[PDB]
Parts: sequence; C-alpha cells; structure tokens
Amino acid sequence: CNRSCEVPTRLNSASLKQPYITQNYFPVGTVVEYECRPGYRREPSLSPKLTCLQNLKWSTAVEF
Amino acid sequence: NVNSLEAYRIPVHSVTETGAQVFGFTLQPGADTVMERTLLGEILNYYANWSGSIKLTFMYCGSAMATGKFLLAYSPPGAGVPKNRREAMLGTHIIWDIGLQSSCVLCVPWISQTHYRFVSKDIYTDAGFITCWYQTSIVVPAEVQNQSVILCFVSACNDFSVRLLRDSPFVRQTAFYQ
Amino acid sequence: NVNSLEAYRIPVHSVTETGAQVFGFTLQPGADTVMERTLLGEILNYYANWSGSIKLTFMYCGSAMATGKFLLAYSPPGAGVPKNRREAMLGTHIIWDIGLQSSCVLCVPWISQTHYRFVSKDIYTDAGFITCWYQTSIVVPAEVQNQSVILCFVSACNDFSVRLLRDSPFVRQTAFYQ
Amino acid sequence: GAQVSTQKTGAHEIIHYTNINYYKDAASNSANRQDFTQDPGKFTEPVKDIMVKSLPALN
Amino acid sequence: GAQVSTQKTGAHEIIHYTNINYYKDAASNSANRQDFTQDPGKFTEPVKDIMVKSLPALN
Amino acid sequence: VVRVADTMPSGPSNSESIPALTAAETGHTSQVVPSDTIQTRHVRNFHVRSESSVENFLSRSACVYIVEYKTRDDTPDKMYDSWVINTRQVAQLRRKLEFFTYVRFDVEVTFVITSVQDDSTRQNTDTPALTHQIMYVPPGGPIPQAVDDYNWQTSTNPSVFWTEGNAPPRMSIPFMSVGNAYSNFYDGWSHFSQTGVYGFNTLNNMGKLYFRHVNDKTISPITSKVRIYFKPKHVKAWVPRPPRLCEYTHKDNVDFEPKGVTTSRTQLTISNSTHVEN
Amino acid sequence: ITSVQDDSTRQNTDTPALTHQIMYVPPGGPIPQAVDDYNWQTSTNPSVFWTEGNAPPRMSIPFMSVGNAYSNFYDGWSHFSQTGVYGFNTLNNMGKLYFRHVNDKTISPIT
Amino acid sequence: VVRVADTMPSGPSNSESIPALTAAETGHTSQVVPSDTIQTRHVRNFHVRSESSVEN
Amino acid sequence: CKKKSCPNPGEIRNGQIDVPGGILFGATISFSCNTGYKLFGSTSSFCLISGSSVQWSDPLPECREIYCPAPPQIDNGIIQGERDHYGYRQSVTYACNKGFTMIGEHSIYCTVNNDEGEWSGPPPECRG
Amino acid sequence: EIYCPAPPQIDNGIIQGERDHYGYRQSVTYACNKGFTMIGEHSIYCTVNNDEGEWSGPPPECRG
Amino acid sequence: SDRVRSITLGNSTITTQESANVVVGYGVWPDYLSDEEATAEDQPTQPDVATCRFYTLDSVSWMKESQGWWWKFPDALRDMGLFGQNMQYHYLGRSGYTIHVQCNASKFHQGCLLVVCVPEAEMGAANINEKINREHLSNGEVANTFSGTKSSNTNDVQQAVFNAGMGVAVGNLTIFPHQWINLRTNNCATIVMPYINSVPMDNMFRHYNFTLMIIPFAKLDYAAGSSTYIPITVTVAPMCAEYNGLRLAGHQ
Amino acid sequence: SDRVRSITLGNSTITTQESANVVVGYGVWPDYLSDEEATAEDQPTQPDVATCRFYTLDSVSWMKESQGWWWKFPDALRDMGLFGQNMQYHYLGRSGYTIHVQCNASKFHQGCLLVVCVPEAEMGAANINEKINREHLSNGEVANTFSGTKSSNTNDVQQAVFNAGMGVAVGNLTIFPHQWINLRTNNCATIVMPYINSVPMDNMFRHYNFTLMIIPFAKLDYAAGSSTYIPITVTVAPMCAEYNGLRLAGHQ
Ligand SMILES: CCCCCCCCCCCCC/C=C/[C@H](O)[C@H](N)CO
Ligand SMILES: CCCCCCCCCCCCC/C=C/[C@H](O)[C@H](N)CO
Repeated sequence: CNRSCEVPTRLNSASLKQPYITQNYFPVGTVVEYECRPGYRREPSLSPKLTCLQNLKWSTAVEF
Repeated sequence: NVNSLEAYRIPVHSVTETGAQVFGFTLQPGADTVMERTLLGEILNYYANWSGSIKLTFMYCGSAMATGKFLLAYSPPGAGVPKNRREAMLGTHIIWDIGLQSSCVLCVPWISQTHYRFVSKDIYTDAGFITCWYQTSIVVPAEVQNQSVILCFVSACNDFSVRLLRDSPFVRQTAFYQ
Repeated sequence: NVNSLEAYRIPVHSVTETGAQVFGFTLQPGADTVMERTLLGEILNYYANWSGSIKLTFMYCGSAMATGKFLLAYSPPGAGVPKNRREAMLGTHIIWDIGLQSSCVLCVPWISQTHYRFVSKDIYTDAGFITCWYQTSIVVPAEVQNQSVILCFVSACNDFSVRLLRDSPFVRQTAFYQ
Repeated sequence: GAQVSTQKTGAHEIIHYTNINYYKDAASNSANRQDFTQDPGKFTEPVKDIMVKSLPALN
Repeated sequence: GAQVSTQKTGAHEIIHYTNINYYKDAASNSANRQDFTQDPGKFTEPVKDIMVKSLPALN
Repeated sequence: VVRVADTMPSGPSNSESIPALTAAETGHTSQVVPSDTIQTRHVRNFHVRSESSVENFLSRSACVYIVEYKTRDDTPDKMYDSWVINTRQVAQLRRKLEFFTYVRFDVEVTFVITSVQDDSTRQNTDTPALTHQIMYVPPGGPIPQAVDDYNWQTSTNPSVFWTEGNAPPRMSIPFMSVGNAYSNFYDGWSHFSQTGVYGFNTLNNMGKLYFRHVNDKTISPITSKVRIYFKPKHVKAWVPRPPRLCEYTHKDNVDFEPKGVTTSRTQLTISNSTHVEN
Repeated sequence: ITSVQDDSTRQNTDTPALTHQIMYVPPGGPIPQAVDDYNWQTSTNPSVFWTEGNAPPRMSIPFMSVGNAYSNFYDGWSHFSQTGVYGFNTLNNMGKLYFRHVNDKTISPIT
Repeated sequence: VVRVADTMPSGPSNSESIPALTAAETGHTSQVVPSDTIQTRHVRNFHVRSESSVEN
Repeated sequence: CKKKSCPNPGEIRNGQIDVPGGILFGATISFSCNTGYKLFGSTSSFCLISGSSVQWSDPLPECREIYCPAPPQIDNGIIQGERDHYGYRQSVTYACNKGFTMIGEHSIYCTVNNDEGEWSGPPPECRG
Repeated sequence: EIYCPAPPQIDNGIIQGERDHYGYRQSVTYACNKGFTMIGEHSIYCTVNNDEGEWSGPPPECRG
Repeated sequence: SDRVRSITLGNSTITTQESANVVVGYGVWPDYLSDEEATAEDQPTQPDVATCRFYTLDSVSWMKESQGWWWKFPDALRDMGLFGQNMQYHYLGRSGYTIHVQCNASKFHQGCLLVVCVPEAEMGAANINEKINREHLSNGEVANTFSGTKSSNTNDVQQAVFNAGMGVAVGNLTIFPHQWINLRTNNCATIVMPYINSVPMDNMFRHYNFTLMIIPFAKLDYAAGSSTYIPITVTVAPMCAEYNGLRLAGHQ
Repeated sequence: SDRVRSITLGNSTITTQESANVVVGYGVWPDYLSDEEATAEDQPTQPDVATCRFYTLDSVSWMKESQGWWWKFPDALRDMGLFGQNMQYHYLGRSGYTIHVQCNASKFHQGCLLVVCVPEAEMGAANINEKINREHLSNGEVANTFSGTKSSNTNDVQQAVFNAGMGVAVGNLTIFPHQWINLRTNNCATIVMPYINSVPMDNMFRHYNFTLMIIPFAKLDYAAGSSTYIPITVTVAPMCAEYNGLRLAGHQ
C-alpha cells in the first residue's frame, strides 16, 4: 500500500499501450508510454513518455 | 536532421544539369516549421499581428576555389509555388555570384493589401514563397571537395512591427516545478 | 563567564614565547555570539541589512608600569582564518603601543562587493575576521601584577546605515503578562 | 499638483488625460507604458571601424 | 489648500505627490515619515573642553 | 534628503598626528573616519538614514491585546468585556517603546473583530449580521455592569459601532497625558512618605475600554474576539536607554529572572573548522 | 481567494463570512508553527486581512534586492571553494508568505 | 510618438555600389533598406513599435 | 537545546564534497568525482544519530581512474610512443611505414561516454 | 638532522608539552607546581655550537 | 587593406593578415570602475600591464566529426602569471577581456566556426536532478567538449550541440557578441567584452562571468592529401583589471 | 607631546606613545626611479598599496645573556604576501623601506638596544677559507643569532658580537642609520632607508641590500618578580616599490 499516482493524463490523440492501460498502482519513478491513436501519426521531436514525480503527479504531457 | 547540427546545413554541390533548384519554404515566420523556433519567430509568437519587411542572409561556407551563381527568389501569393527556374525568375529575385564577399542579402519587401498579417495561419493573409535555385553550377578544381554548405540567416528590417499580446503556443506545463 | 563581569575582561599577561595571539572573533554584529547583545547589535537586530564601517576601541586596564605592543588585525573573507601572526599581518592591521594614551582604535572599513550585507547569516555576505595578537610581550617590574585585562568597545562610524524593519529574534512571549 | 498627458490614439484621423499621484512612495505609481524610444545599435552593428553598407567592407 | 512634496525615490538614476488635510484636528494627520535630520553630538562627544581628535587630548 | 557622509582620499603619513591613540576614559566616543588609518579612495556615498528614524521605527501598526466575550452565556459577566489601557502586556511593542525613557505621540487605533459559532446541539441557525459596540471610559467615569445596562448609552463617552463584514474600525487619539510626555519608567512611589506602589503604575491612569454585542441574546452562543491594535505616530522621544536583556514577567513592574550577558562559546580564540575531512 | 465547502455529514450550516490573513516574513524572521501561534501578531511584519466578498487584495512592493538588479541566471557557487549549490538558488533570498483563516475552528471543513 | 521608419522611392541602378554583397562573418547584421534592391515607391508609414516595449 | 554537529567530512581525493546546509543534525552532504574519475560507493551521507552523539551515515567513497582500453593496431603502421595506460583526453598518434600512405586523421583520443572509456573514432589505415 | 639531548628535569616542576625530539631553535617552557616560585627565565632553547646540540642555559628552579 | 590588424597589450602583440573586422563588445569599451558607482572603500589595486596582456590557452584539435569546445574565463586564467596570483590574494576583482581566437587552413579547405561569448551560461546537468562537479563545468585552461548525442555521464553537464548545454536553439546564440571563422576568409575573432555583472565588483572564483564557445556549424572538410591536423588557438587578455580586499592566499 | 607618532601605510597603521624621534634615513626620502637615471626599457609595475604596507616578522626573545640578532631584508620579505609574489615573477625590482622596531618593558627594567641598518653587510665565515651556506646568512623571516665567543660551526658565519660578523669594532656601527631602544625612554625605531645600490634596479634574490641588527650594549636586567619574558617585534614596510622584467615564477 505505497504512495500511488492517479490515472495518467488522457490525451485526445494518444492512448496507453498494453501493459499499462489496465493496471493501477503507479509508484514513483514509473515511466509509462503512449501510442498514436487511430488515426494519427507520430511527431518525431517529442518522446511519448510520462514519469510520475515525488508529489504523486505526472510530468507534463501535451500532444505526441 | 532536427536532432543534430545538420538542420542548419543546406547542401550544395555540382549538378550534372543546370536550370535546377536548391531549396524553398513558405514565408511564415512563426507558422512555417522552418523559421518557427527562430529568434524572430519566438519574439513573434507572443504576438498575433506582424508587418514589415524581412531580410535573409546566405553565408556560403565552402572552399575559396569554388564558385557559382544562385537564384534567390520570392514569389507573392495568388498563383502556386513555381516549378521551374523560369517561373521563379518572374518574382522578386536576385542572382548571387559567390566571391570574396561570401554572403548576400535577399530583402523580402512588404507586398500586402492589409497593413497587418497574422502570425498564425489563415488563408486571408498568405504571404508567398522563398525558393533558391541552382542557376548555373558549383565549379571546383581538382582535389577540392565538391559538396559544400550554405547557412541561412533571418532578421527584420527597420519597419517591422508586432501588435497583439498573446501567450506563446510553445510553453506547456502539467504540474508545478518543484 | 557569561554569568559574571568576566565576559567583558580579556586576559593578557607575559608570555614565554612571542609570535603569539590574544583573541579573535567573526565580524558579524548581530549574528556572531560575541557582539550579539550589544547596543549596536540590538539596534541592528530589528533590521535585516547593514552597511558602513565599524570601530573597535581597546582600553588597556593594567598597571602604569606595564608596557607592550599588540597586533590588531582585520582579515577580509575569501581565505580562511589566519593561523600565524605572519598571516594576520597581511590584512588590515595596526600595531598598538601601550603608553600614556591607554586606548587605541581599530577601524574596520567597508570592503564589500554589494552595498549591503545581511544582519543574519548567509554565505553570500561574509564579512571577515577580527584577531588580536601578542606581538611582543607584557613587561612589568618586580612586585607588579603580571596578569592584566583589556576591555573592548564597539560602535559605528558616520556612514553606517540599516534598512529592513523586522522583528527581533530575541523577544519571546508565551502568555500575556498580568 | 496634476499632470496632463496625451492619450494613445490612432493615426491619419492629441486627446488629453489627467494624473494625480496619491501615495508618498514612487513604487506606488502607475506603470510607464508610453515610452516608445529605442536604439538597436549596440546589438546590431556591434563592431569597431564602422562600415558604410555601400562599400564591400573588406579588402 | 493642497501641498505638493517629493516622493521617496532611488539615487543615481523628484517625483511629486499632493496632500490635502480633511479634518479639523492635527492629531488626525498622516505621520511625518520624511524627516531625515540628526545630530549625534549630545550622546557622542558629550564632554567639556572639546577635543581635536589629532592631538593626544591628554597631558 | 540628508545622505550619509562620504569617504575622502588619503595617502601615506609619518607625523605626530595620532588619531588612533585616544582616551576612552573621558566618556568620549572617538570619531575616526576610515580615511585616517588606511589609504582610501574617493567614495561618493548615496545612502540615506531614512528607515532608522524614530518615526520610521515606531510608526507601524503594532498591537496591544486580545479580548473575548460571548453573546449567550448563563453567567452575565462573560457577555461583555473590558480592558484597562496599558501598553505592557505584549513584549514586542513594550520593548520597542522602552528603548526610550520619555515619549510623546498620537495613537492610531484599529480593531480586528472575529466571531466564532460556539458548540451546541442546535447549531444550524440563520443568524443576521452581528453588531459590536466599543465604548471608551475616561479615567474616573461610570462603569457598566451588564450588557443591558443603561450606562452604555454613550451620551458623552466616545463609542464606536461596527457591523460584521465592513472595513475594520480605526480612530485617532491625541496626546492624552497630564505631564509633558509619557513615562516609560518611573523611579518613585505613589505616597509622599515613600510607601504605596512603586514604579510606573502610578502614572498609567488612561481609563478603560468596554466591549459588547449590540444585538439581543441569540438562540445559539457565538464568541467574539476583538484585537486592539495600537500604532503610534507623530513621535518624539527623550533620554535613550539600553535594550532590555531579560524577559518580562508582569505588566506592572520591571521584575526579572537574572539572564546572562550573551550566548556562550567554547574558547576565546578562533580557528578554522575541525569538522569532517577534506 | 476562493473557498469550497468540503464533504462531511453535517454539511448544512449557517457560516458567517470567512476572514483571511496573508502575512509576509522577510528573510531571516520568525516563522509560525500553528494557526493559534502568537507569531501571527504582525507587529513589524506586513500582513493583509481580507473578508469574503470584497475586491481582491492588491499591494505594491519596491525593488527589494541587495544587488543592483535581479538575476535570472547565476553561473557560480555558494561557497568560495567552488562547492555547495550551483546556479540561481544562491540569490533568491526573498522570505516567504504565510496564509491562514482569521476565524476560529468551524464546525464543518472548508478548504 | 516614435513612428517606424518610412520607405523612400528609388530607380534603376548600374554602379559599383553593392548593398546586397555583405560580410556576415564580421558579427554584423546588414541594414538593407528595401529601397536598395528593388524599385520602391514613397510609403509614409504610420506604425508605432508601442506594444513591443519591455514594459508593454 | 540546540543541534549537535557531525564531524567535519574533510576531503575526497580526486572528488568533491558539497555541503549545502551545514553539518548539523539532519544535514545532507553529496559526493562527486572529477573528470576521468569514477565514483565507487556512496553518493550521499546523512548526519544521523549514533549512540549518544551524531555521526555520518555512510563512509567516505573512492574515486578510481577511468581508462580507455588498449589502442587498436593498424595494418602496416606503428604508434609513436605507445604508453601503457591511457586516461581521459589522451591521444595516440599513428605513424606509417615506408611505402605506405596514410588515410584519414593521424590521431584518435580517449573519451568517456556512459562512464566508460572509449576511443573517439576508428583508427586510420595505410595502403601504399 | 642535529638534535639537542633530552631536556633536564627541574626539581618541583614539569615541562609544558614535552616533545620527543628537539631540533634547532626549539625551546622547552618550564611550568612550576602549586606552592613553588619560579626563579629566572622560564624557557631555554636549543643551540648548535661546534656542530653539536646544546641547550642555551641552565634550567630554572622552584623553591617555594 | 583593412584585412590586417595589430593588437598591442603590455609586452605582447598579435598581428593578423586575414582579419575581416575585429569584433569588439556590446558597443561599450572596458574602463575602470568609477567612484560614483563604487561600493568597496579601500584603494583599488590597478596592478600594471603585468595583468593586462595576452595569455595563450591550450590548443584543441578540429577533426571532421568534432562538435564544440567551451571555457569559463575568470576561471580559465587562474594560473596565467601574476593575473592569477592577484586572483589568489584579493577578494573582489574586475576586468574586461580581449578574446582573440586564431585558426588557419589552406584555400582547398572548407568549414565554418562560430565563436560566441555568452554571459552567465548556466549549464544543465546530464542526469536531471543531480549535482554537477566543478571539473565538468570549468577545467581551467583545458576545454570541455560538447557531443552530438545526449550525454549521461554522472555528475556531468548535458552536452548536446543542438542545445548548447543551456537548453536553447543553437542557431539563436548569435544574440551575444560573436564572430565566425569561415576558413574561406577569416581569422579576426576579437570580442572585447566589458565588465558585465549586476554588482560593481565580484569574486573571481565563486562566480563565472561568461563562457566562450567555438561550435562548427559547417564542419571541417578537405580532400585527401591536404593537412589533416588543424589546430585552433585561443588567446585572451584582461583589460582595465583591478583588485580589492587583500588577504591571505585563496582557494586552489 | 612629541612622544606620540602614527604611521599609516596601505591598510596598516602603527601607533606609538613612547617614541623619541622617528628615525628616518640618510636624509633622503624614497621615491620612484626617474626616467633620466633609468636603464630598463619596458613599463615598470608600480603595483599598489598591495606591497607598500607593513609586514610583521617573527619575534625574538631577549634574555639576560642574549647577544644579537640579524636579518637580510630583500630576502626576509620573500613570503610576505603579494610583495614576495612580485619578487617571484619579476627579474628587476626596487624599493625603499620603513623599518619600525618595537620592544617594551616596565619602569623597573633596564637595558639598551642598538638597531642599525647596514648596507652591504658582507658576513665573514667561521672557518676562514670555506664556503658559507645561504641558510646561515639569511634564514627568511627567522633571525640568525650572534654569540659572545668565536664560533666554529662548519659552513657558518663568524658570529662574535664584538666584531659584528663583518670584522670591525661594534662601537663603530653608529655610522649607519640607527637608533637605540633604551628601555628607560624609547620605542621609535624607524629607519626609512631609501634605495641604496650602485645600479638603478637590482635582483631581489641574487643581491641582499642591507642588514638589520639589534645588539644589546647594556644588557637586559631586572629584579626578581618582574616579567622575565620580553619579546622584540620587528615590522617592516616597502616604500615606492616597482618591478620590471616579468617572466615565469622564480627561485624558491
Ligand atoms: C472608542 C475608541 C477609543 C479608543 C481608546 C483607546 C486608547 C485611548 C488611550 C490612549 C492610549 C495611550 C497610548 C499609550 C501611552 C503610553 O505610551 C504608555 N504609558 C507607555 O509609556
Ligand atoms: C503581505 C503582502 C506582501 C507580499 C509579498 C510578496 C512578494 C514579496 C517578494 C518580492 C517579489 C520579487 C519579485 C521576483 C524577483 C525576481 O524577479 C526573481 N528573482 C527572478 O529573477
């Protein structure tokens, strides 16, 4: 029963991959990864990853 | 080439056929991807209107034995992008001879119907196209590297003006930084 | 010696080896424990910035047959505390000869990079060190007491200034006084 | 002890406003949003041996 | 019956404010926070036979 | 604008002029300019001794006191309150005023009134806005003894009414003293035979404040607390005095526990630090 | 300043107007440790009181710095030996703000 | 009120005056007025660099 | 009461000690080794409680020296003054034999990438 | 390195910080016990005469 | 011709025959601190020409795949004669600088360099929330080197050329006083920086004033048979230096 | 009274209350080298007040049977702050000196000192036809000590007080600038030596300019109960110092 984050930030052009979309309990330092939703394509100048910080809030995720 | 110093290096070499081309982009200093994150474009993204002329400077960073001429051209909108060198020499061009002064200036004037254009994209304030053409060739002697590099600069003139304070579309924050 | 009049008595006597020392403290009139509860330090604890020079006066309260010389020295910060007499004579010192005028004045000037220092402790506005050195010795005749006492004074010059009104860290109240 | 200035207005087609300072400190005053001067000669043209712009400026 | 003074401002780089007294009693007025004079000659140097500071001032 | 004094340039010296050798035995502070012992440069100094003046040191809205009273109590004595006016029950403004021996000033007085609903069973009410009365009684006048006393009718005594939600009450008060200045310290007795009460308590004599709710008795208890904020202004002060070392014990005398001079040290000399390692 | 009634069982109240205190502590001063601390008595520290429903609080503050200008960037260390903390964190030194409700403890939580 | 600079009229040119050929190697931004490369007309320009000042 | 002081940490050879908040009870010091040197052990200590006084929580770490591996031999060519160990910023100059022509840069130098010794480029070659 | 010999012990008195070896220009300071009075100089120092270590004078004495 | 320039300081002189225009500062020339903006009270030490002279740093080798080098200049001149000695005995100091960067090749060579002086170039760490050692920021007279890819050495600076260590676009560094050494036509890299700070004097060790960076935008490129070893030499002078607050010897 | 004197140099100040007359030089005051008697061609370094200030040497203990002490003064100030640092970086240097010797006792004490500055005091060897080590001539800030009897230490100076090391009558040393510290009435030992040499500038290490000697003619004598430890402290200042011929760091 450690500290956990919320559900990661719902983006309107990306969805989670499939180890991360089902499971809860995100500890600190956890990286999650997003994939392009259908039908979208990747922007190569941005890395689609989110780290959860010490204050139990994710990093800024805008539009991948 | 975004993740390197190769984004700033424009290729130029000797071509087996003239009448050619070098590059081209769309004159949108803050909407176009080319000059988006530039100094002028990042001052210009805190605004919503702009006006005035724009300079372009081309430093030829090749050998001192190499020589050649280019066609630096601006095309006001209304037609499409030019597809030949003879369609691009109907615009606002200058022919650049490479020599002891290794850089030239293409001055893009203010040809508009309104006093202002939008720094974002609308179809009502389209601004034209900037293309550069192999005019003749790159001519080098023996034991000199053919493939050289042009560097392009951009700045504003003494009649440039910005009008509507907005927030920049590039700042993004999710949580407080601590 | 805090709970007595011995806090104000600085010991001095005859020493079997010169090149020595007498005392030293850190120039912080309101952060250092030595001149904390002084008149200048208690005016100075209702503030948060200070500036200007500081005087120090040394009354030799010994016999009239006793004589000797001292090295009164100030060391601006950046190096450590000096550990010799020859490291402390590189600073801002004066040699004090005891005679018919029984007191001398060490004037600590304003050697800073900012116009102000903090009356509390930060590392950015360190102010230096004040040390006093047996230079030669105390020389007395027969049937005269060797061990005598120096008294040290402190005040401010005519360019001293304080800036930020705060509450003093020395007032403490738990309930109303009735 | 009032002071009268001009209002920011359009061109091609001198209206005045009045101002009184009420507080004793100068940090209290309203911001100076009417200074339009500039001098871009220390950032552009930041060289020695000032050029002519018609000469080649080399050799 | 207004009076115009100077505002407290910085040095090395004369702004005025205006003041009107509204009440009939002088205890009602705003505090006088602009008197910067001093004379520390009654606490320091509080002696007779005023010294010179270059002489020994004894014998 | 009276700037601080400047530093003048100087050079080498070899003469019979001795500014460092002084006599501190003559009650006299030496006035050694820093250009007399070291060689200095020309410093044009632009600092102002502005915020260290006695007005700029004392004219802040300090306090004096907290006052509690209820609007529904079974005992009729906790329904209103009172306070004999001194400035010596809070140590900060007391120490600041006791930097000087005599003072003379006008007072700007502000009240900060806050009400809390007390605990009861019937705690869900619909209460209209509470209204407060602060009546001042000059020294010798008649005192109220209840909240429905007819001595609150303030025909000559100055009283202030306040409604919940507005700006706080503030009024100015002139130099209300019978001597030429106020006394922070009085070394004497009340009776001519050197008996009676000793100290500054003979000279207080300011009258007292009285506090109540103007409303009638509510159906649920609400406790109100008003904080009297004193703020001096138009200040003159005479014969200065050392800052107090020890802690205050009472409001009517200067009695103390003997405290040492300062914080201690471990040795009489300084050196470099002997902690952990390089 | 905006207040929201938190979730509890006894959520139907009759609450009077909340009053707030914002106290500024200059660098080095004493810090409060509770809401009923006597360090909130603001005799020298500047503090601002506000009642629910009025215009928002606004005050002006002069150039409160010890250098000739503020520093957005500092390329150096805190200690002279080039150790310690690196960057602009050596030069912040502004003091801190403290926030409480002037009222006593209510019968229902309000954040 | 400090307006922006105006555009002056020009004509044909055939001379040894070369404003386009510069040296960007000397840390120097060229100050080519648009009346130096193309033939322009008289534009009396009434724009103010007002809302781009550091205060604004 | 007042806080107790932990002992003075002193020095790490070929490394730093960063002491941002003094060495009182509840402090934190950090450790970092220089260029060409690698940290082995602890990166931080706390001024914890130990018995009846205060001590540091971790012992003092060590800065070993990082080496690039042995430089690659080229075909038909030797190394001018080949050293036994090659540390950071140090280079090997390749010569070339009689009857053979160099191609490319003469010298490569030693770099640290991902805390690991590595030569900067490929060695040259002599054809003839 | 030239050394003076071991410094002579005085009757009714000790040496303040007695070192194991005494080189050139180095001195011993003699203290004195409670109830005894020093006579003469407190300290003697080490000299070289004819390339030989030697103390400079006689040690003091405490009578009481 | 204006391609030739002589620069004389102390007992040292630099002559160049392929200068283009000697680049010099923000428009301001270095000068001693006036006594109307001064803070410290004792007499400054304007030492002599004994500090106001040229010092040569180490040479870095420009290869075909080199990325960029940097220095920290109050700290890089810390063992350079009496200048560095004054740094070790005074608390406060102050100087402008004449930086002259030299580099030469032949006419069959090609490649272009950017030489920028950046005030307050606060570098960012390779791993994010972690300390940086001083040896990775400033290594004395020895240059630290940028990379192409992101770096992850522990207690080290994030060294990508396309972010310049600080976190900006590297084509935007022409806002600072700079030049280019185009091997076609240049060697004239002066930048005569004035004293730039927010205080009238400052400590030489605790503060870094600015950062010299030499970044090749058009990389070095030559045909087979030309000289493959091309060094780059950086020479630096203090100007109008003065010192204040003399005490014991400082922090090495 | 004329018994009081203040002496101010740099950031250092000496006050004396039992001076008699501050003794000062051959009548000549120290001054910088003129350009009509100069030989070297480059610009001199007149450094600042950073060298022209007082430095305190070690203390020597005056016992009942002490004989005399000596120093060599361009060499004794070789680790004394920036002065010594300039000695290590320049080839030629030049300065006058303000020597102030202090010593105090009580009125029940008696004894008399001679304080002489002797130019070119070339010492003689203890064994005759044999070399002298440099550590026996000048030991830095640490005094060498005369004897009463003749000395025969190897590679050492002949140290008898009645010949003063040089081979003359010691009562004839009052031909040089001197004073006496009679403990009855004195402390005022100034000697403001000018620059004295046969060349306009000279090397600080290869040449010794003069020699301070403190010789008690009437020995220290006191009754039982007075303070037995009487130190003698020597403080020395350079005046109008300048330096020439800057090169790498010199001979330690
Ligand atoms: C209805 C509102 C009236 C408010 C009345 C409250 C204050 C009236 C009493 C005058 C205050 C005197 C201020 C303090 C006096 C002296 O400073 C003290 N004795 C300290 O010496
Ligand atoms: C009771 C109300 C008082 C309110 C106090 C809040 C602000 C007081 C602190 C001063 C604000 C300084 C503004 C920021 C400073 C600089 O710009 C930053 N260091 C950026 O460099």
